[PDB]
Amino acid sequence: GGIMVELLKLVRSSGCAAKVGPGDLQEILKGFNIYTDESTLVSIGDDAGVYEHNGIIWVYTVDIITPVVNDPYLWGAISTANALSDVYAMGGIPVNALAISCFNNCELDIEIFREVIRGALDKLREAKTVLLGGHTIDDKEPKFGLSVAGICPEGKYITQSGAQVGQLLILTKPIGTGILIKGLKEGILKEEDINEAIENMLALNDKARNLMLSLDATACTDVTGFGLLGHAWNICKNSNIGARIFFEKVPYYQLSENLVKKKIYPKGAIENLNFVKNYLKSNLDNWKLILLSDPVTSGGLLFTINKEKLEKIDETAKELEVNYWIIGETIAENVLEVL
Amino acid sequence: GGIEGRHMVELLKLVRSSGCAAKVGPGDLQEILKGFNIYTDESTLVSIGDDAGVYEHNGIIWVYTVDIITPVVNDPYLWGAISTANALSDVYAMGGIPVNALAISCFNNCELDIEIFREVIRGALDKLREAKTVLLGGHTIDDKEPKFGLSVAGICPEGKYITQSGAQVGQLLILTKPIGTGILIKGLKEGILKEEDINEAIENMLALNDKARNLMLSLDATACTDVTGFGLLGHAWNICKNSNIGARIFFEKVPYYQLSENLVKKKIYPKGAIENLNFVKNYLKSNLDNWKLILLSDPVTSGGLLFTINKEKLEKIDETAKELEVNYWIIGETIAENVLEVL
Ligand SMILES: Nc1ncnc2c1ncn2[C@@H]1O[C@H](COP(=O)(O)CP(=O)(O)OP(=O)(O)O)[C@@H](O)[C@H]1O
Ligand SMILES: Nc1ncnc2c1ncn2[C@@H]1O[C@H](COP(=O)(O)CP(=O)(O)OP(=O)(O)O)[C@@H](O)[C@H]1O
Ligand SMILES: [Co+2]
Ligand SMILES: [Co+2]
Ligand SMILES: [Co+2]
Ligand SMILES: [Co+2]
Ligand SMILES: [Co+2]
Ligand SMILES: [Co+2]
Ligand SMILES: [Co+2]
Ligand SMILES: [Co+2]
Ligand SMILES: [Co+2]
Ligand SMILES: [Co+2]
Repeated sequence: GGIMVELLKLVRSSGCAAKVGPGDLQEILKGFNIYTDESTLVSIGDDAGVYEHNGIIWVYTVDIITPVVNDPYLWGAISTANALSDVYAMGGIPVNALAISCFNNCELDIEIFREVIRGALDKLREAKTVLLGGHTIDDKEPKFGLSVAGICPEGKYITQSGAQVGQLLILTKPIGTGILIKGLKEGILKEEDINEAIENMLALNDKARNLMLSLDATACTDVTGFGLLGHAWNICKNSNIGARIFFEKVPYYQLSENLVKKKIYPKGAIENLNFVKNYLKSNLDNWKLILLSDPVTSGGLLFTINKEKLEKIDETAKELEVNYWIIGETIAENVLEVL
Repeated sequence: GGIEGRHMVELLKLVRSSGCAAKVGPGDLQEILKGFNIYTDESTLVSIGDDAGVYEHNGIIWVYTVDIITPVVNDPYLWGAISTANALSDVYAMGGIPVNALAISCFNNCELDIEIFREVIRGALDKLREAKTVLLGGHTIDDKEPKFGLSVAGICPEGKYITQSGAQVGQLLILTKPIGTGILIKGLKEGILKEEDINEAIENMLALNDKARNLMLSLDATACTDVTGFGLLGHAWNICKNSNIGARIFFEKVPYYQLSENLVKKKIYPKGAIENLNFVKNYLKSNLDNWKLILLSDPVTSGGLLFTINKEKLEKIDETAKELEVNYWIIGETIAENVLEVL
C-alpha cells in the first residue's frame, strides 16, 4: 500500500544512541595498567583527554553515531556538532579533526555518502576546525563521527570533578531527542515536525562554552548518550556530592512527552534508567524517569555555578545567543534526588 | 556424546564477507574530497591524501591519523595489539613519533562479552606502552560486526615530515616487512589455517614501524608510505602518482610468506586482492603468471614502510639497518614512464 532516502531503517530496530553501557565502561578501563606520562593532565574518565605540550594544553575526543535523521546532510552536520561537543565541554576550542566513516557502498551509494561528508564539512567550517583526513570502512550499519583535537586557551580546562555542594545546575539545550528519533524511525514523525530539536542538535556548544566560562563554572559536561540523569551523576560521582533535580524545571520537547507516555521510546532510555536506579531517589512516575534517562544526541552543556553568578547570566546568554535552564542544585548526600 | 560446556567465541566468524566491490581505489578518496569546499588554514601543511594529516602549531609539527579494522586473528589480545600497531603505522610513515591516542571500539556485548573486550583493550594497552603512547580515552559503540582501532596524534621532531609526493626518477624502492598477510588471514577465516601456522606473519603484524622509521629518516628517504589495504602495487602506486613518476618492481626481490604463495595458487585469497589488481589495471605492464600479480595486490595488515632513496644510499643502507635491528628488501626503482611495471 502507501498512497527520499531513509537512513534510520538501516539501524537495528528500537535503539538508543548505539553506545555500550554507562559507568561500568570507564570502570573496566580503570582495572588496567595504562602507560601515561608527565604531560597527561586528564586521562580516561572525562569528556575529553587533556595533554600538555610545548606549554599548550591540548584536548582530544572521539565520537561516532548511527543515523539520527533520514537526511544524510543533516546527519553529517549533527554528528559533527556531537563530536565537537566534548571539546567545548572541557572549555576548549576545536582545531582539527579526522572523520570516521562506516558505510556500505551497495546498501547506500557514493551520493548519500557525499551528502553526509558535505554536512560535516559545513559544520566544521562553522566551527573553524580543519578536517585533516580519516578512514572509511565497509559496514552494513552506517555510522559517522570524528576524532577531534582542540586547545584550552591560557591553560584552563573544566573537568567533571570540581563541583561544590550548594551550587546551581545549569543546562543549555532541552532533552528528549532520543524519543523524537525513535518517532522518526517508526515513521510517526518527519523532520519538519521536530525542526526545533533538529536546530538544537545542529547547534555548536561554543556559545554555551563561553557562557559557562563567563560564569566561572566549577564543573561541566555535555548531555549525550547516557541521558540527563546519567550525565548529571558523572558530575556527582566525580565531585563526591549529590544532585537534586526538579522534573518541572527540566526543558524537553512536548512531543517527547506525548510519545513516551505512549510507550514509544528507545530501549536505550530504559538501560540508562536501570543504571542510575542504584543511586536514584525518586517517587516520580516512570514516564518521567524514562524521559530524564533518554539518550540525547548533541545535547547542551550541563554545569555548576554559584547563585551569585545569576547576576548577568541572562544578559550574557542574550548577547551570546544561548539559552539556559536552572534545573536543580548539588547536595551533600551522594545520591540523585529527582522531585 | 561429550560436548564442551565451555563457550567458543571465534572472532573471525563475526566478520562479514561483503558482497559489494570496492569503488574507492588508491588515491580516489583524495580526488573525491576535492569536490568539496573544505575549511582549511595556514597551519595545514598536509591535508587529505597522505598517510596522516600534518598540522603546524608554533613551530611544532603534529601529524594525525585514524584506522580501525575488523578481527584478523581469533585471539582478542593479539587482535588489539595488531590493530594498535596498524594505527600507529601511519604516524611512523610520516616520519613522526606517536604521542597520544584514543580508542574506537565497535563490539556486541551479547555476541561476545566483556571478558573478550577486556582482552582486546589489554593487547592495545601493552602495544601502546611499547610505543610510549598515552591512551587518553575513546568511544564504545554496540555493533554486530566487531571493529577496533585508534586515532593517533604524533610529532615530527625537527619538522621533517615525509610525504608520498617527493620521489623522483632513478630512486630505489625499499620495503621493511613481508607482504601476504591478507591471504593468510583468509585461510584462517576459511578454517584452513590456525594461528600456529602463521607465527612469523603475526610477529610482523605486531611489530611497530618505529625502527623502520629511523632507517627511513637516516637514509633521508624522499618519499614514504606504509603497505596496507591497497596491496603492494596499490601503495607503490600512491607514491608514483603523487610524485608523477612510475615504478619497476621485481617480483623476485619481493618478500612474502611461503604459505601465502601456496594458498593463492589454490584460490584461497580475499576478494580485495582482485579489487586491488583491478584498480591498477590501466597502469600495469607485466607478463608474470597471475598468482604473482594477485599476491602483490593482496591487502596487507599492519605492513611495513615503503620508501624511496637515492641510489648512493646503498653504501650505508646495510650497516644502518643492522645497527637499527630492522630488515629491509630493495624491491625496485622509480622510472620516468608513469606506469607500473612488474617484472
Ligand atoms: N574504548 C575505549 N577506550 C578507552 N576509553 C574509552 C573507551 N570508550 C570510552 N572511553 C572513555 O570512557 C569514558 C566514557 O566514554 P563516553 O561515554 O563515550 C564519554 P562522552 O563522549 O562524553 O559521552 P557520549 O559517548 O554519550 O557522547 C570517557 O572518558 C571515554 O573517553
Ligand atoms: N572518511 C574520510 N574523510 C576524510 N578523509 C578520509 C576519509 N577516509 C579516508 N580519508 C583519507 O583518504 C586517504 C586514503 O585513506 P586510507 O586508505 O585510510 C589511508 P591509510 O590509512 O594510509 O591506508 P589504510 O586504510 O589501508 O591503513 C587518506 O589521506 C585518508 O586520510
Ligand atoms: Co561528553
Ligand atoms: Co568524548
Ligand atoms: Co561525547
Ligand atoms: Co585508513
Ligand atoms: Co568536562
Ligand atoms: Co598508510
Ligand atoms: Co591513516
Ligand atoms: Co593506515
Ligand atoms: Co563517546
Ligand atoms: Co607518508
